[PDB]
Amino acid sequence: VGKVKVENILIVGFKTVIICEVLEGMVKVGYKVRKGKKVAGIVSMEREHKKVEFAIPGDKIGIMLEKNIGAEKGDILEVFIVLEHHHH
Ligand code: NI
Repeated sequence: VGKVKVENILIVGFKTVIICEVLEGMVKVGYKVRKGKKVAGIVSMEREHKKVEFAIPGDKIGIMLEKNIGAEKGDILEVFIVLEHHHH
């Protein structure tokens, strides 16, 4: 299971941003992040303050979620893959 480590929570005007380090696996817009019994989807991601689609172990990213899940500095959050049946 993918994992990210929370470094900080930012409040940027109308946005709540989780700054985290990718520890394991791939992390992609559309995947879910879980803390305890709270799960939310990733709506958007930034790396180096530039909008990105996915991130890999070693990346420091900012993520915005569909809803807040109580993320705090030091939390190791699990990342759930969400299948995208595009019918290619
Ligand atoms: Ni892509």
